[PDB]
Amino acid sequence: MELTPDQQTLLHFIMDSYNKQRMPQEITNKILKEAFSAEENFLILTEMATNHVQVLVEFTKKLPGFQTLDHEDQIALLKGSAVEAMFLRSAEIFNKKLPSGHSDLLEARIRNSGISDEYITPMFSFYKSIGELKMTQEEYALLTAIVILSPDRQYIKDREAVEKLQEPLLDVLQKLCKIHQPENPQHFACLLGRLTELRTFNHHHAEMLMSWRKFTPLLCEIWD
Amino acid sequence: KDHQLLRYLLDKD
Repeated sequence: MELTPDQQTLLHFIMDSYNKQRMPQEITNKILKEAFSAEENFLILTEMATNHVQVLVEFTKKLPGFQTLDHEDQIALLKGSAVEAMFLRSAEIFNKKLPSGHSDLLEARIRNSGISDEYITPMFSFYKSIGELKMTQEEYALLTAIVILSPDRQYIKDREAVEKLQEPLLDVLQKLCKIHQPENPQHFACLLGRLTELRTFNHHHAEMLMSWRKFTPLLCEIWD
Repeated sequence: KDHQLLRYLLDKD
């Protein structure tokens, strides 16, 4: 069981754009240095969300075939997927990229950033659920690309063109599950379970912003 | 509909 030279190429382009991404040291230092107040904790989270939006657009621009889509469809996909793509990356930073103590301070800041437990509880629940899968870098990269190249987002004028880009990634992901987890046939199904769980965050996120009066005009323009 | 920031980020170099 192996990827074909074509699937190897498609995967390599995805892994390359994905491995470029890095959270700046200036943000990481703030988690460690700033005062532990709702004001400062919320500001760090705001700086994290803004940086993820920049990282997201750079990753997306390099997905094979993305530049070949109608221009307004590129915007519609980016707008449709930004919230889901954020939570997925944040799960990776929280469970893999951040030192144990740093993620502990980050969590501390998250739980003391004036945000309701209504939103905090499913967030950490999802982080624990994702961490349980012991996801490889290829699975994070593919899963992120599949979330972005989702053909059922609103205001997309040509869905078949997006379907043509998404199907080979799910095919690559399923083959990687067969190759690396042959004893675990439901591994692929587990990964799909995260796509549905990520979608719930679109609603959680939308209602959360309505309980703001915490108002960040830049992020609200992206989100709604 | 305007989404100015996403437009700049996408259409940049």
